[PDB]
Amino acid sequence: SNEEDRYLMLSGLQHFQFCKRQWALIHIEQQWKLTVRAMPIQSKNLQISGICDVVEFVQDSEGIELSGVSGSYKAFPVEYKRGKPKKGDEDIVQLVAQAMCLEEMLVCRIDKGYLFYNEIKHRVEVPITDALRDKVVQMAKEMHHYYENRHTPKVKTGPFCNNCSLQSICLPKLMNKRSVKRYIEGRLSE
Amino acid sequence: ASNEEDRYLMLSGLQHFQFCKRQWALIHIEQQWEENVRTIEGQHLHKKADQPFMKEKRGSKLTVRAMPIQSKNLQISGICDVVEFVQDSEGIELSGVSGSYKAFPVEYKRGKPKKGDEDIVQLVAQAMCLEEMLVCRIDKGYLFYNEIKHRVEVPITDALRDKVVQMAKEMHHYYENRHTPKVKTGPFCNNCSLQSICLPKLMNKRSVKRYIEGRLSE
Amino acid sequence: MKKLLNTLYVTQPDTYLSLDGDNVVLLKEQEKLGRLPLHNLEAIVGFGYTGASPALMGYCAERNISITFLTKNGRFLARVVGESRGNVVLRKTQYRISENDQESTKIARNFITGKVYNSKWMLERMTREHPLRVNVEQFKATSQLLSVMMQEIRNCDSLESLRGWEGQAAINYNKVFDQMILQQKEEFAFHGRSRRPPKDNVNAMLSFAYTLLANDVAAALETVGLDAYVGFMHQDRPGRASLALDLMEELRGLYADRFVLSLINRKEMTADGFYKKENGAVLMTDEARKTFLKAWQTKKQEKITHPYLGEKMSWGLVPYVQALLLARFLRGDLDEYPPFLW
Amino acid sequence: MKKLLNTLYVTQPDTYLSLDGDNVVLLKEQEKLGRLPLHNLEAIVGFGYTGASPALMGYCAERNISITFLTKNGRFLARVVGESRGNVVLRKTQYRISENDQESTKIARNFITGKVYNSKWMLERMTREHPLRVNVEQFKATSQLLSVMMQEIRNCDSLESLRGWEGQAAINYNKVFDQMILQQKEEFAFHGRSRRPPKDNVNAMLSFAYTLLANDVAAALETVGLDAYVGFMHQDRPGRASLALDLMEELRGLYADRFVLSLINRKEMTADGFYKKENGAVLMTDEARKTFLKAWQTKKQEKITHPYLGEKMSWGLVPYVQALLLARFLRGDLDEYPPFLWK
Amino acid sequence: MKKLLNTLYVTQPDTYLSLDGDNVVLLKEQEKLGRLPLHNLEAIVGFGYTGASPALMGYCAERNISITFLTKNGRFLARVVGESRGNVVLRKTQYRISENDQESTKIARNFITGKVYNSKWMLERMTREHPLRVNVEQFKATSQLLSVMMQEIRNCDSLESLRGWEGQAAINYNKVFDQMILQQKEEFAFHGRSRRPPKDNVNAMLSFAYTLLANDVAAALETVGLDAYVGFMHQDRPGRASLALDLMEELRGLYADRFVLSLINRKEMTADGFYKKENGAVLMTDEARKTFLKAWQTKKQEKITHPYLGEKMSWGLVPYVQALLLARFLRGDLDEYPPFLW
Amino acid sequence: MKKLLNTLYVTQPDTYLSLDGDNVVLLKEQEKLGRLPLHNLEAIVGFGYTGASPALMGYCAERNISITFLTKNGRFLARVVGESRGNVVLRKTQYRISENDQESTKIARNFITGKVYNSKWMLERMTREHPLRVNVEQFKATSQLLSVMMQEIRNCDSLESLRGWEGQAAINYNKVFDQMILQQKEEFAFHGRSRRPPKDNVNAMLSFAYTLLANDVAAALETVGLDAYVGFMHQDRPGRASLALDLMEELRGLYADRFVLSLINRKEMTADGFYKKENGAVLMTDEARKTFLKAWQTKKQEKITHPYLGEKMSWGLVPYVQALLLARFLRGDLDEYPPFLWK
Amino acid sequence: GSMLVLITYDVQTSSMGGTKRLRKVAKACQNYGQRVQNSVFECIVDSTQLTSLKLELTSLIDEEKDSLRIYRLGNNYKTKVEHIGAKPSIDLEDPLIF
Amino acid sequence: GSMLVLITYDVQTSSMGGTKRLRKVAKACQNYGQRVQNSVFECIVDSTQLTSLKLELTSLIDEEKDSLRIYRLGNNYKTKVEHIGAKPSIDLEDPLIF
DNA sequence: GTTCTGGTGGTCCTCAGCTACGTTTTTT
DNA sequence: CGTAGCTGAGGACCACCAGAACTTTTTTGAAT
Ligand code: SF4
Ligand SMILES: [Mn+2]
Repeated sequence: SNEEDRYLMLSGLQHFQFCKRQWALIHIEQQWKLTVRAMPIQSKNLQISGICDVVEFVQDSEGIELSGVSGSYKAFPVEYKRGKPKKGDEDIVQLVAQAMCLEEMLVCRIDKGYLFYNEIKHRVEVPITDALRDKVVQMAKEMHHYYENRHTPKVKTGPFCNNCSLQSICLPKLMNKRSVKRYIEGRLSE
Repeated sequence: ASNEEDRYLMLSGLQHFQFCKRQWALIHIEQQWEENVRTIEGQHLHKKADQPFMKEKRGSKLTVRAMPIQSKNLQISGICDVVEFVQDSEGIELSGVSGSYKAFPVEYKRGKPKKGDEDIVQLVAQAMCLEEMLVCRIDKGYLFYNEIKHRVEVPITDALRDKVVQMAKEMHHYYENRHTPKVKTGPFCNNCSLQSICLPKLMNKRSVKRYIEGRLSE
Repeated sequence: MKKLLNTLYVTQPDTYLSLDGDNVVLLKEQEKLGRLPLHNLEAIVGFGYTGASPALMGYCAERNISITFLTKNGRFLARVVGESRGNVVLRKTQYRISENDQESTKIARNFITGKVYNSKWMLERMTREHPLRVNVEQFKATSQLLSVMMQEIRNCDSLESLRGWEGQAAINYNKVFDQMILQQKEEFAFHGRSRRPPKDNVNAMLSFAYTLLANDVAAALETVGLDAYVGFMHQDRPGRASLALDLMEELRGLYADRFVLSLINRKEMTADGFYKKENGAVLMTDEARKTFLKAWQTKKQEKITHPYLGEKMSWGLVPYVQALLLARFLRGDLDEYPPFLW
Repeated sequence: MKKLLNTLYVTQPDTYLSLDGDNVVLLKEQEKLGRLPLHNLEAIVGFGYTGASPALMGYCAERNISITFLTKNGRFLARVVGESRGNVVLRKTQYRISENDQESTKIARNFITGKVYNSKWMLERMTREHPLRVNVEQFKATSQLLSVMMQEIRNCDSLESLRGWEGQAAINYNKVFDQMILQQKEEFAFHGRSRRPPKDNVNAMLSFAYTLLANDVAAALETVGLDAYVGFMHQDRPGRASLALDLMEELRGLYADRFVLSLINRKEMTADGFYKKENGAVLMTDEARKTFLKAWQTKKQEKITHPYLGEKMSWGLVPYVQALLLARFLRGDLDEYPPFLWK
Repeated sequence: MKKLLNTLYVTQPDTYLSLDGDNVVLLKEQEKLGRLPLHNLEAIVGFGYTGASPALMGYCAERNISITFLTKNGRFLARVVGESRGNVVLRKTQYRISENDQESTKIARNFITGKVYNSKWMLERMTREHPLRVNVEQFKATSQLLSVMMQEIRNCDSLESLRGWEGQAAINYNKVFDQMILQQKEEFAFHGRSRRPPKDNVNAMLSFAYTLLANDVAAALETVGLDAYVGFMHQDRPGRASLALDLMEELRGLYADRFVLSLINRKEMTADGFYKKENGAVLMTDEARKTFLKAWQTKKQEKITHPYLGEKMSWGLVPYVQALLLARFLRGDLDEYPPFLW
Repeated sequence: MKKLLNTLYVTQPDTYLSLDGDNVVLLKEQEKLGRLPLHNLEAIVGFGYTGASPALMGYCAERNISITFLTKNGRFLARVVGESRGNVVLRKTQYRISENDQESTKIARNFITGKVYNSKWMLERMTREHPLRVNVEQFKATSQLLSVMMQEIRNCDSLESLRGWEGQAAINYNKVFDQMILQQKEEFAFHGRSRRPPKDNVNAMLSFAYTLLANDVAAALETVGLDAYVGFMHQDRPGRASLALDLMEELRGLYADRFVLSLINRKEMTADGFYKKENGAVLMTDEARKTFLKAWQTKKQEKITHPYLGEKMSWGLVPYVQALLLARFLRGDLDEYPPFLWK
Repeated sequence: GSMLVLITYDVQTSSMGGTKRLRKVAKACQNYGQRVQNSVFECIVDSTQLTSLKLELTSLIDEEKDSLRIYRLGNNYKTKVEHIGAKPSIDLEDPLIF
Repeated sequence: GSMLVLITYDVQTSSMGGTKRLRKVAKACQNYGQRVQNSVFECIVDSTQLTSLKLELTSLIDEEKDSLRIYRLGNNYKTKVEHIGAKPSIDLEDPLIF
């Protein structure tokens, strides 16, 4: 009756949008209105836990009732993620993940999302659709498949690899090598 | 030329003439002077050694520094760095003390020994000046170089004296002509202190005609 | 080959200058605005009632630091001159050449060659990179007119007639210079010359630019060791810095006029910058003065390559090096003095 | 303070200069000392660490008056002037005449006649003062010889010949130079000329004195725009003030030799201040040099009359105005340069 | 990619170490001897009687700063080992690899291959530079034999056999090693690679080099998160932290022996610095030990390249990377551990 | 101090361990406090911000005596050791047993037997001292249920069956624990059990005490040489010390829950120093945490007698001793691991 | 790149938080480096350690009352550093045989 | 040219002529560069001026009692200096209008 | 208006010294 | 023993205050 073991952190959802091997490097090898903050949020169908950064509960007639207070409120998510707006949707995944976790907590649907840009100090608005949630479900089940097998994957190095702090552990150059067989025959010849 | 003593040239111009013919022209015609690292350090050495009005004797010998000495054969005047007087009954008695002493001129510089004559020339000329004051003959000369902190001996020969006489006459002629010559550039002028003046880069190149005519035509 | 030291411009009135050790200190009734090391300065331009103790004047004179006084709008109120050096042969040769008309006529040939070439080059560059917004055909026609006149002026042997051709060439060039109103409204239109009164716009800036260029040309000519009061051009009117104007002639075509035109097209200034009293000609403000000085100093740090010397140097080092090329020619090194053909 | 030939002088240090209305005003730490006009002046010469008033400079420069700031001892510090600079035609005419023989020889003969004029009445005056211990007949004979050479050089026009009578007159004055000594003859003796490495005591004195004079007279020409490095009788050579030496000749006797005589006769200095050199040369001592300079400063403050004008002046101002006269000779109505004919 | 850091050899006896902030302070009866920052100090080595406060041991151990105590003449005592920083999967895989002969013999194959390759090429190079002082032919023959060993070393699958082959690798080299020396053959009385733990001269230096290399390699392996001194391939017989010796078998032949040989050839120390005890043991004088340590560190600082890609690294990083590669072998990155081969 | 098993557990802080002959001397600031032989000692464990004599550590490092240094609170710092002694065999055996399942099941059933024995005896005691206002026959029925739990666990043989039968007793423990609260029952209750964001204050106190005891047991497991992140009952997980949680499930009775109950009773804490923020989590205040830690230290300083060895000691040493026996099980010196058992 | 940097502070002791800020900045900079002169510390750090030191040290000092300057020389610092007096320093590339 | 050079000095005023030495050193060093903190100066010089200053100082101070350090930051000094507090220094290469 | 010299005083700066303590639910 | 909190006791260090003063040859001096 230990349901705690099968639950992971939400932040690990980010690293499958960038340098897939980094997730195995950190989580596997273990090497390094109301404006509520720090919400522990868990979801069972997708089986993931985490902490939502900011939730804004806004009063409206057509909202959803909250526990302990009568009425109806929306629970818009706000996350502080610095950087420039980027095409590889590395930050929208965690937004949609926590949004759908909160929605699974209440069994309903919303189509609004807030995000913070610290370096530009920008408000950005994002709706969500089925094309994102299906990809999230597939990515989450594939993550479970990887985690339960204790398997470290291999990915293309890319130009970004001069930025991952694990470049002394990730060892990017061991992707396209001649293998030890070429070393063996070279030492045989010489 | 009030009494023919006004037509006296500097000893210091000899070395400049020997190295860069225009450098001596620059220093002693247009009265220019610019300093770099080496010349500043050398000047500091000279002023540190420029401490008159004291004498040290070790029982037999004595030293004298900053001597105003002139020679009429070349009509050249200047100041010597050091001369050492040694106790021996061979020279002529000198004023200021008793007994017979012999003279040996030594000057201080900061640098490696030079492949050319250059520095030694000065002492050569220096020797001549002394032989015109004490009425004697000198065939031995002394040097100290500070960069290696080392003592170098030089003899005195008549070929050197003749060469000094020749260059003295030539530089008298240049002074009377008020003429600045041209000399080969080479890698000489990278510590040539007056480099931003005697503009050696412009000598070896083409003249003014063709450049302006070409740029005017096209 | 030098460093192009920085320059100091004092604008606050009733400022007093003192010397302590080797540092220049600005005071205002025992309240000090600051102190600077003098081993980084070349010129000090005082504005208004700027009193300088004699010791500062002497110290800056013996180390070739030029001090100039202007009251409010860059006039010729005064300069500062020091004592003599051992450059007797240079001054002697300069006077001897000035006495003879012929060598002066070749020098004038070279100066007017610089005139014509730099003018034609600047106007053809203006015409080339610009569409029908500019009068391309008339500019090119004036270019061929100048190109025709340049051969004739290259072989002149008299001063009065050469003055005639340079005057007519200046009129011809002004006839096309009267058009530069591209990116500015009509209130900044050139409407003739006004020597004493800055009656209109632009010309008020022109006077300040001319003063600021002349006070640097004079400083450079004092730097070289030459005496700049017997001109090789113009009639030798006694009591004027003749060679200052003589040398700044060829610089006038690019050093200040082009900067002002670039400022006007870039609209770095606005019509409200200049104010007028009852007559007052046209007056500039403290903000206008600060902006002009900042832009001037910023441009002076630009880096170019000299055509004849073929070396990379700061643009603000045109007037010294150029003047330096004269001194060697006074020793017979070259056959004639080279112009500026940028 | 004192105005002479359209020029203003200031001699007392620590005295500010300002402008009131159209007049110059002398001040001394908020004490008013004098007020003078400005309408007809030409230039202002100052010797104080004053600074003046900037409005004064602006107005004077706008009216074509050049101000010249010096030090309290007589160096050159700065020349604040508008576009006129003071001298353009003056300097160009000086240089044009510097290459011509007749006018240069005229100026030369003026130099010779004035200086030997002064020298021979100096000999006569010292003979009159001291008949007891002086063989006055020899000095009288030299005086008649000097008068003869006066009359003979009054109509000469060749440079080298003038150099010749310079040589003979200098030799005669040397041969009479020995005898004006009257005290401490034991070691203070004169036996010829040694400009380079000085020899035999008193010689050194003269040389040093001469040097000072040059600087002083140099400043004089600097005040008037005359070049101090291009001489008329002397030839131009780099590193030497030819024209300063040319003008220094008259002032050599009274202002240098009489000065050293007044120093020696009063026992101001002795052999203790002179150091010896191994080759026989004589050198100077720091305390001796400072005392010599203090006595020189004391003598510079003496007040005498000017023979040519009569206005009272101090010694320190004499070389300047005379050079001014030479400037006025180059551009002016003066028939001939007036020498310092002083008795 | 990592940066090499210093060490710290405390030679004065009767000392004490202490922590203060992030600094180590060297104390000796309440008068300080120095203070050093702890972010550029990758090891601490004690000599004689040294102490440490438990706070210092904890901080160093949990921040990968190895302590080590030695007595008088480099006798090992009481290394300091801290906590287990995790990485359970790598440790489990390593422990599973042990007790199986197949993979153990594979890794032994690679290890012995590296050792023999290094010895052969070092000998070949030596006879290549200067042949006049040595007998070339014998060396050549030995190389041939060593080459054959390669095949056998690759063509085996039992740990017992390779161990036996080890003996042959000892008997072919030891006799040769005598003529490695070129100078001081009389001063440095040398009896082959024969060793005596009581020491017999020209063995004190070799023992010192072995001790220092062992400490460095043990720290490097414990940094990566595994253990290979009592591990899979070497013998289990206790009291011998010698799989670390087995990981440095490819190094002790090159890194330590070549260093000692260069030290002998270059006359860097002489027999004056050595002495012998009454019982027959030999000791090194203090100045000799200081000079030896200076030579060791200065050698460590020098930069070389690697056979894999050519990336630059110093000497001291050669052990550490050799540890890291091993872990990367156990994560499925490489087919088998690629050894160190010059 | 010296336990019968050959280890030293010096616990008095500010104590210097020095060597005299072949013996250990404990000095309390310059006074000879204690003396003990070293003939058969196996390990020395020292508490407190203290030191050790360099000679002593050098001497002990030779004869296979590892010296472990822990601070006076219970955090584990260092282990001075020569070549590692008695650790590699323990670690390899631990990993081998972890890979296996039957021995792990035996160990897990032993742990569960200890837990249920502790719970049953605590319930019997509680119904003994205060049979006044409590459901008593229900407690006897729970005791017989715990006895059938005894029987099933001691003849249990499957991992899943062991986990399920462990979970079955947990709920009965939960209701009886809610029944335990006697004093201040009105405001503190155990209506439910909350792990994630513990609702109700008792759950938060339980989590806090569990965290403290888990950290202490982890230090206990590390100080003897066994890895804590590989377990026998729980499965593998990174960042989780499974064997520590096994010892938690054994010892979460007498030493953990009684502390919280005694804190609730005796009026040693009020609800004012407790918070409630929007979900049921109780954010402890600073003063309450200070008092909690002080009470924890005071209880750690209590004196008892070990049921198995029979030797007097403190509570703080109880974890370490337990872990040591586990090591003695894996090394082969013992047949079983009784935490609290008759056998 | 593990380069040399130099840090100089100057904290006012007159204000309310003078002594405490002085003591805390001195002790919070002595950790990362060494004292070569009073108020002049020099250290050898990479980019990350220096960034952490800057962020940690910009909070102890108080702006509008104190001054703090950081000068970075470079990895080739052996040629751009000179000591002429009589307070010798200890380098951190010495083998350090104490 | 015109490299930036930073000079620091710590003289001993407990000596016989400490006060005199400190005053002389301060005045001598002030002639070439600015002051940013007590006992530190920043200046913009070339090799010639640096040599002159170095000889002046080493002739001015005594050894065995005082310390003096010199640093040269090269030609790119603009992008290597960072400032936090409230003691600004006037740069000598900006247009410099008062 | 500058240079140098004593002399004073109030602000930075580090070391020596004495008192009083030492534990926290587990996020990148 | 290590981490903070406060003292206290000398050194470094710069801005002022008051006072006395304020002048000197002509010659050497680098070059990877
Ligand atoms: S830098 Fe490259 S190798 Fe390293 S974690 Fe990122 S993607 Fe993987
Ligand atoms: Mn010499």
